Amino acid sequence: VPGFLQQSQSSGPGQPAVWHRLEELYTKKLWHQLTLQVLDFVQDPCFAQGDGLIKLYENFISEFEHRVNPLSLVEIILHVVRQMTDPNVALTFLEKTREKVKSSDEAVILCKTAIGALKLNIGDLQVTKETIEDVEEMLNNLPGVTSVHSRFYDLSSKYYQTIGNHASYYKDALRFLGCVDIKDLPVSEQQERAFTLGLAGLLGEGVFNFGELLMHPVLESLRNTDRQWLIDTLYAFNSGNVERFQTLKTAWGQQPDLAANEAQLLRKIQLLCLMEMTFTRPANHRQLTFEEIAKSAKITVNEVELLVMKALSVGLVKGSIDEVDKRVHMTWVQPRVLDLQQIKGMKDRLEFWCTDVKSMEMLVEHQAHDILT
Amino acid sequence: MVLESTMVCVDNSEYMRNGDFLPTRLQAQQDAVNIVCHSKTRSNPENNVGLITLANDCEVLTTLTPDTGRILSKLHTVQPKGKITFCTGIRVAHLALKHRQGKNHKMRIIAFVGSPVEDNEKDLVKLAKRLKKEKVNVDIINFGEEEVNTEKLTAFVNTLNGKDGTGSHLVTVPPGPSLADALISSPILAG
Repeated sequence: VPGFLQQSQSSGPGQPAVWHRLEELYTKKLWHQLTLQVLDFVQDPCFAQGDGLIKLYENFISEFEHRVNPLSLVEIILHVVRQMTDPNVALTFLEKTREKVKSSDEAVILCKTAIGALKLNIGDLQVTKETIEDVEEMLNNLPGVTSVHSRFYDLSSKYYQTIGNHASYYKDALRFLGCVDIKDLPVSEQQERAFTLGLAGLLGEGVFNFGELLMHPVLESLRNTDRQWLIDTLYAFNSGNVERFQTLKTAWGQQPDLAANEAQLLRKIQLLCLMEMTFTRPANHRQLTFEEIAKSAKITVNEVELLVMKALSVGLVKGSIDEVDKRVHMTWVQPRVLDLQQIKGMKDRLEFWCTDVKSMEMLVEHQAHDILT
Repeated sequence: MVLESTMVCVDNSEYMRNGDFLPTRLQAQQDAVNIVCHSKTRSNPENNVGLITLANDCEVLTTLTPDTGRILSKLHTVQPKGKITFCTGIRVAHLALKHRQGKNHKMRIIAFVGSPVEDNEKDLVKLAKRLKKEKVNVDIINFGEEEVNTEKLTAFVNTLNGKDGTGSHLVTVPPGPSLADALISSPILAG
């Protein structure tokens, strides 16, 4: 057994220096320094034929040691499957590591995320969602690690590749943007993430709002490096709304996949103004004239019905329409996000309710305190 | 017999999950708790010994008691996973010692540090002199892996007692294969 690592001792320059310590790691029977050094070798990019020959002894290591968490066993095997290239014989060994390792720390959450990761060659859409849904069932308690949740997003993001409910991808992005705080990956990879993230999230209309967390700090740091015209038209759906030039700009740069949702995204900006024009103004000024909708939303008189009544089912406005003068009446309101001018606009028309009422409330206290005593 | 309340602190830090102390530090520190609890039984029955988890956040599920039966049960499925925290674990035995009904028992602490900790020499000397004002004598036993030939914890032990005070003594553990009963040989002989 010790002669197995002596023939693999020197793989090149600098390799033996850390391998002289590796042989003294198991003889001293310390499995942490042996875990981290192997993980350092796993972190070290290799072909890798080194981790593929030791996986038999690493399998024997987990046998009699029985303690060290499978998390390190999954991190090494995913570099080994790159040398094996065959997801079939690997999943038989992957499930073998799942049944042989039983500890208080869940071995199903780390294995099921590894099963679906190797399942991308199946290719997808058939047995995927079954092992994908099994993750968060066991991961529901207790998600203390929170790192495996990123591996849960991977196979969940690849489940979207069937297209696949684009609106769910931005909702699935919450399982990514909410899995780990820090990026810890090249921003250039995430600047092409927001490339398709802004597009696809805007494509699928299953999500009616889509603008709630679009101001989140970690995604907007990517929106600084991302192509600026895509963000300026995202602010049209984030605030906007029209901005008729910007909603066309998304059809300028990226032609494909936007052809079917073009006339649909022209509808979303038409329902986005209905909530804002009553929100931006103090109103009321509640009932609105059709010519104003025919100005902002630039829609013909015969189509205003389908426009404002569809917003009634979406839920941004419940206001019934007055069809005698053809004026569209509003009720309630849909708030979206906030701006620096919105807080200043708030203190103007919010505290104005505080200073007006309390001023005349003192008049109620002044005169009527004598009849009470 | 010497009168005191010995509060033993198990190490739940993530570096206790290997087997350098045979067969495994989970069972090794269990055997390390076995030898201290059976020794107090041979010493004095009135000595009450609890357990405390240092890593993550400090929680005590076993009230201070002379019976080690509940202590040996919590040694199983302890789940040693978390970040080691030292500074909060000094007075963690002292607060349970301030809850002691009898005041005749001396304040004695034994903690297990198996992980490297980030600490400044000024932070350990303030806790040292604080225990001088509190008279508490804390016997620390190095476990696991740490700074080679530990300095901080040694300066923490050295500056903790003086004249004489017999005392606080630290025993550096060699990073080599051994049985947990062989580690405690020197510390249990002379504290």
